Amino acid sequence: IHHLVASAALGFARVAPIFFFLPFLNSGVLSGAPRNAIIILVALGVWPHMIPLVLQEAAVGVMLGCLLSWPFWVMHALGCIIDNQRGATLSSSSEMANFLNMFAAVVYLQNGGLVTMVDVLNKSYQLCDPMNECTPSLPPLLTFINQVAQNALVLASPVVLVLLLSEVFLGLLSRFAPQMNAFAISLTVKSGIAVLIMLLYFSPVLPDNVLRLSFQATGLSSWFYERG
Amino acid sequence: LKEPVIVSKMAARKKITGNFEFHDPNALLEKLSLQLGLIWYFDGQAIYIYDASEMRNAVVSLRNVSLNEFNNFLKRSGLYNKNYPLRGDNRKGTFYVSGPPV
Amino acid sequence: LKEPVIVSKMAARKKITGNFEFHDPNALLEKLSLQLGLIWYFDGQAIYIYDASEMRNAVVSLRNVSLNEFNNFLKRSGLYNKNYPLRGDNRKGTFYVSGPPVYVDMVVNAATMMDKQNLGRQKIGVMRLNNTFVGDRTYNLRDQKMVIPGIATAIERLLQGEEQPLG
Amino acid sequence: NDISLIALLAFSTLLPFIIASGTCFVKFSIVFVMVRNALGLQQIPSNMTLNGVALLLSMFVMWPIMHDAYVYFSSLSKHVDEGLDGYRDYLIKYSDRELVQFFENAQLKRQYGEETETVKRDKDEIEKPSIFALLPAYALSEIKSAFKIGFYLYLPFVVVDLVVSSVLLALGMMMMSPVTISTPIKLVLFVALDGWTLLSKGLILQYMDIA
Amino acid sequence: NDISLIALLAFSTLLPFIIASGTCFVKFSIVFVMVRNALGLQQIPSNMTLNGVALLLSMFVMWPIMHDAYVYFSSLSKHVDEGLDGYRDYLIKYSDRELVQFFENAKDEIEKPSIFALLPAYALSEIKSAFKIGFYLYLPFVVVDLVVSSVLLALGMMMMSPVTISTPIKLVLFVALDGWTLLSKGLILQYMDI
Amino acid sequence: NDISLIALLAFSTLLPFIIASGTCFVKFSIVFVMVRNALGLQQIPSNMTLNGVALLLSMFVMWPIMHDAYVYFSSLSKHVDEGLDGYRDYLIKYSDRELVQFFENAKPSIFALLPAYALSEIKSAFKIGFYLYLPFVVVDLVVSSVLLALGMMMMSPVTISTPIKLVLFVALDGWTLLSKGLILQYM
Amino acid sequence: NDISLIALLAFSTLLPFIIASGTCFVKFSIVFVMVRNALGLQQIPSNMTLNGVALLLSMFVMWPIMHDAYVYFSSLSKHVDEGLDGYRDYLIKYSDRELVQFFENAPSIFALLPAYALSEIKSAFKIGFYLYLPFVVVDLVVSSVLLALGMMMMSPVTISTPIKLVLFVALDGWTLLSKGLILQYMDIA
Repeated sequence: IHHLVASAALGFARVAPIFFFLPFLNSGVLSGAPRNAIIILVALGVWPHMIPLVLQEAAVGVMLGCLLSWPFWVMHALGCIIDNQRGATLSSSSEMANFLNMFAAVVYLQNGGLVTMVDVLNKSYQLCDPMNECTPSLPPLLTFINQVAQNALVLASPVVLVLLLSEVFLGLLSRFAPQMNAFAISLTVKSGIAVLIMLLYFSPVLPDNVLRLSFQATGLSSWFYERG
Repeated sequence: LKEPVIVSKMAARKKITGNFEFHDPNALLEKLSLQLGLIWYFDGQAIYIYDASEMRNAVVSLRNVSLNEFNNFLKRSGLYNKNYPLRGDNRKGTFYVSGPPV
Repeated sequence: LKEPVIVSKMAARKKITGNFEFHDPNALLEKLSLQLGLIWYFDGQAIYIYDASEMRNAVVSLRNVSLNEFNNFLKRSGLYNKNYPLRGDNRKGTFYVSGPPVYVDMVVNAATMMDKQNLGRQKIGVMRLNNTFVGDRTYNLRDQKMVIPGIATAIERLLQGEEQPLG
Repeated sequence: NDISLIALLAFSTLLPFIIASGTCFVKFSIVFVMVRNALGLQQIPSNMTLNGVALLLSMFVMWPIMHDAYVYFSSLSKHVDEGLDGYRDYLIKYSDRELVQFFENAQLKRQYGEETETVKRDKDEIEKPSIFALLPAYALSEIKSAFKIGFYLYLPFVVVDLVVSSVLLALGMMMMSPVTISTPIKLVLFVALDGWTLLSKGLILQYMDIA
Repeated sequence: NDISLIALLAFSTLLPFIIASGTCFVKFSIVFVMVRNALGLQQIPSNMTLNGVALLLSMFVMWPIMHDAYVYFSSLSKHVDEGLDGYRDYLIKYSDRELVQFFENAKDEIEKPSIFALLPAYALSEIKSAFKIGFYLYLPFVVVDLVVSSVLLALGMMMMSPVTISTPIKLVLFVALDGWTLLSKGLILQYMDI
Repeated sequence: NDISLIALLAFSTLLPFIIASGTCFVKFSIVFVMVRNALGLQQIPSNMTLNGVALLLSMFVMWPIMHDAYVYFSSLSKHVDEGLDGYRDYLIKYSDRELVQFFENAKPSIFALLPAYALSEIKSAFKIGFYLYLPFVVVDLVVSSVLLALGMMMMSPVTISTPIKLVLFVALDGWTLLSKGLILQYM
Repeated sequence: NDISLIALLAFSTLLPFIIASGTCFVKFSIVFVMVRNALGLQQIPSNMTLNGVALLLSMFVMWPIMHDAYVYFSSLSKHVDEGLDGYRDYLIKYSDRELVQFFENAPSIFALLPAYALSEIKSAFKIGFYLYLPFVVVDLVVSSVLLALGMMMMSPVTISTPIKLVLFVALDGWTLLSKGLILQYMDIA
C-alpha cells in the first residue's frame, strides 16, 4: 500500500538514466507532462518481486544507458567526421550528424528494438537484483571510449581518404600555377564529393552495422557482477 | 404500417440491400426480425425496434393484487403481447417478465 | 428455431465453418453445445447461449417454504429446465442451484422473493357434560357458608395469565 | 465531506495519469514537439499550448470510449471487468503483439517461477491478455509510431539545411551561421504545404474514419 | 466556502488552459518572439514581459466578449450555450469552414456548429497565420545580414564574425521604422476596427 | 485562515507581471544585457546580479509613487480608481499620446496606459543600446584590419579585441555613469 | 513533517554541486576534454560520453568512502562528525597543507573543500600539457613537409587531423590514460 512508493522509487532510479541517454527517449521528443508516467509503468512492469541504494541503482542505470546507447554514438561520430572533412565546422577551431543519428534511431527501432531493450532491462534484474550490491565491473569499462572511436573511424574510412586525395591533387594543381586561390576552390567541391561518395554505400552497408553493434542481453555477466 | 417506427441506436448499424415489396407488412416485419436478429414491440402508438442483444428481464413480486387481476388490466388496456407473456403461477404475487426495454 | 438467439461476447470469439443443413435444429444445437463447449437456456421467449466457463452457482436458504412447493411453482410457470435441476432435500429449505447466469439469477431472486412474501381462525366449541355439574355448590354448617369450585372455575384458573405456546 | 478528499487527491492524479500514460495523447504530444524541433524553434509555439491542443484532439477521440464506462456506473474487481471491455479492446488494437507477449511471459515468470511454460502467439484467438500487460506496451508502441512519423517529417528540412550550408561554403562565407538564412526558407515549406491541416488531418484518420 | 475554494482554484488553473489556446494570445505571443529572434537576441527582453504586453493586448478584444456573458449568465443545461453564443459566433470567423466540418463529421445560419468542434481548428488557424506573418518579418533583417557578410568578404577578412557588426544595424532598422508600435497597430486593426 | 492568504499569494502572482511589464524595470533590464553582449562577453557577469542591480535601481522611483497607496488606503471597488492617480501621472508622462488615444479608441484610463508605456520603454532602450554598441564596432574593425595589413589572414581578432573593449569601459567607468544617467531621466 | 521532505529537495538540487566540488570527477572531466582539444575534433567523443565515463569512474572511488559511512550509522549532530571521517581522511591526502591551514587561521570540513578543488585543477592542468606535447610535434612535422614541396599555400589542418586521429586509436590512447588516471587514486584491477 504505502510501501509501493519505495518499490517504484527503486524502479525509477534504474530506469531514468537509460531514458536520459537514448535518442528516442530524451527531452527533445518527450516533454514533462507524459514523461514521469511512462517510467513508473515500465518500472512497475519490470519488478522481479537507506539513502545510498538509490545511488547504487543509479550507477547500474548509467552503465546500462551507455550500453544501450552504444550504436547511436557511432553513427553520430560518423557524421561529425563526414561533416568535418567537407568544412562547416572550422568556425569553432551539427546538421549532418543529426541526420545519421535520426536515421539509425529508426532503422534500429523497426526490426526488434524495444524488445531487445526491455529484454536487457529484464535480464538485468536476473543478475543484479537490489540488496545484493551489484557493481558496474571496472576492468572492461576502461576500453569503452576506445571502442566507439575505432568503430567510427573504420566506418568513415572511405570518405576521408577520398577527400584526402582531392586535397593532394588540388595541392598539385597549385604547383603549376600559384595564382589560383586553391584553398577556397577545394571548399566548393568537397561538400559535393562527401555526398556523392556516401551515396554509393549509404543503402547496402549502413543499416547492417546498426544491427551489428547493438548490445544484447547475453553479455550482461561480462559487464555486471555482485559483491555478496 | 400506419404507425411511426422508432429504431434504436445499436440496431441502426446493420445494413440491408435489395428490392423489397410491402403488401402486408406485419408478416414481412415478422420475417425480417428473425432473419436479421431483432425484437420489436407495438405499444399502440409506435413500433419500437431493438436488436436481440438488448432484451432485458426482471422479476417483480405483487403484494396486494394477483396475476390474473393484472392480466385483465393488460387485456383491457391493449398492452398485452402474446409473444412475451408473463410467466408465473396463475394466482400468486411473483412472476417473470422479459422482452424489449420499453 | 422459432425464437431469437442471444449469444454472449465471450462465446462470440469462437469461429465455425462448413456446410450446415438445418433439418433438426433442436438436436443440432444440443450436439454443437457439447462439441464446442457451451451452455444454453430457453426461458420461453429467447435462447441464451454462453460458453461453459461462465456457469455460476449458488446455495440459498428458504425459511418458510418447501423445495417441493417451489419446484411446483417452476413446473406451473414454465421455467423448469430438466438439464439443470435443483439439488437439495425434498422437504427442507436449503438447496443448490447451478446453470446459466440468467437462470441462476432468476431462481435466487424468485426464491428470496418467496421468503419475503411469507394465521389461525377463531372457533367456538360447545361441550356438554353428562356426568357432572358446571358451577359451584354451596352448603352451610349452622352459621358459615362453604363453596366448592366446579369444573368451570378449575380450568379457568389453569389458563390464567399463561403466556405459553399452546397448540 | 472532507473525509473523501484523501481519495479525491488520488482520483485527481489518477485521471491525468491514464491521460499522460495510456491514451492517444502520447502520440500527439511527441509529433507536435518533434515538428517544432524539425523547424528549429526552441520556445515558440510554447508547448503549454501544444499540450492543450493534443489534449483537445485526444479527448475528441476518447469521448465515445470513456462514456461507456459511465453508462455502466475481490467482488468489485469482477464488476469493474465488465465495465472495462472497451478500453481493453482499444489497447489491443493499437499495442504491439510481440511486446504484449513479453510483458505476459515476464509476469508469469515473476509470479509462478522459472519452470513456467512460455506463452506463444496462438493464445490470441479466444484468450485475452490482462490490463497490466497492454498498458506498458501501448505507450512504447506509440513512442515507436510517433518517432516513425517524426523522422519522415524531419527529412525535407534537412534537405534545406544541407544545401544552404553548401552554398554558404561555395562562397567564402565559412564564418557565417547558416541558421540565420535557413530559418526563413524553412518556414515557407510549412505554410505552402499547410502541414498543420495535414498532420491533424492524418492522425485523426489513423484512429477514426469519415463518412 | 470550502466547497467554493476548489471552484476557485480549479478556475485559476482552467483560465491558463483557455487563454493560452482559445484567445488571440496565441497569435500575439508568437510574433513577438519571432521578431525577437529576427534581430539576433536571446535573453532580451525576457520571456515574461512579452506575455505581459500580449496579455494586455489580448483583453482589448476579449473584454467586449466577456461582458456579454456576465450580463446573461437541472436548469444549467441550456443556460451555458447562450452565455457562450457570443464566444461561438467569434470562433466561426477566424477558423476554417472545411476543417470544422472535418471535426463535426468525424446550413450554418440555421444551426451554429458545436463548441468543441471548432476550437482546435481555431488554434491551428492562428498558429498557421502566425507562421505566415512571422516569415515576412525575417526577410529585411536577412538582407542586412547578407550585405555586411559579403562586404567584409569583398575585403580579405574572411575570419571575422559579422554578428558583432550586424546587431547595431538591425536595431536601427527597427527603430527608424518604428517597428514595435507598427506591429501592434496592425495586430489591433486585424481584429477591432478604428 | 487560508483564503485570505491565497488571495495574497494571487496578489504575489500578479506582482512579477507588473514589475516586469508596467514600470521602469523594463528599461533598466535591457541596457545591462545590451552592454553585456556589446563587450564580447557571453554570460560572464550573471543573469542574477544584473536582474538584482536593475531591480534595486528600479525601486528608487517606485517607492515615492506607491507610498501614497499606503497613505490613502462594494466600498473598495470605486475607491481604487480614485486613489490611484499617482501612478497614472507617471504612466502619462513617459507614454506617447497617440498610442494612448489609439488604445482608447479601438483623464485617460489605466488599461490603455499599460501597453503604451511598455511598448515605448523597449524602443527607448533600443535607442540607448545602439549608441552603446557604436564605440566598439570601431575597435572591432581597426584591430581586425591591421592584421590584414600583415600576413595574418588566418587570425580571429576576438582575443585581442576583448581587452580593449573593457578597458574602454573602465576608463569611461560606464557602469556608474550609466546608472547615474538612467536616474536623471526620472529624478 | 514536510520540512524533512523539503530537505530531500535540498539533496536532489545540491548533489551536482558536491560531485562537482569534492569528488575526483573534477580531475577526470578536465583531462578528458583537454585531450579532445589536443586532437582537433571538437565533437568527438561528444561530451555526453565524456561525462558518462567520468561519472562512472568516480563512482568506483567514492564507493569505499560511502560504504564505511553507512556501516557506521549538537547531540545527535555529534553522530555525523564521526560519519564524515572517511571523507575527511580522503580530503587531506590529495590537498596541500599550505592551503589547508590558511582557510582556518584567518582540520575543518568547510576548510578543506576550497583547497582540495584548487589542488585538483592544479594537478590536472600540468598533466594536460604533457599530453599536449606529442601532437604539437605531429602538426609541426606534417606542416613542414609541405613547404619542402611546392605547397606553401595549402592549409595543413585538413591533413593534420586525420593523421593525428588514426594514430591515437591505433596506439590505444583512450584506454591508456583512463588506466593511468585511475591508478593514481585507487587499486584498480
